[PDB]
Amino acid sequence: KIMEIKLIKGPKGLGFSIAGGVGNQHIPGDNSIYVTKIIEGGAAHKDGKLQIGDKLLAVNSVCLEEVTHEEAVTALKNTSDFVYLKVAKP
Amino acid sequence: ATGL
Repeated sequence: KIMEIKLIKGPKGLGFSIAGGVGNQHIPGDNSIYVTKIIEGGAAHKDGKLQIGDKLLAVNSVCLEEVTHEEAVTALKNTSDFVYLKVAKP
Repeated sequence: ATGL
């Protein structure tokens, strides 16, 4: 089940960590980017939609499927205050 | 993992 998440980055940034990526599989066979910690009262947390275990599919139509950890991190660090996430739930 |  794919969902849309729209965020406003805060003073602690977006408020979550990721893993995975081509060459850094978080789950064997799966090169995807996964959300691994949602941080207390950060942006992601206040909004409430994003969940530990969520696959990230996109950020601002920069595509996060089959990319490297650092390609994903780059794209997520290269964001304004306005952040759109497309995710797939388990 | 990478904090964002």
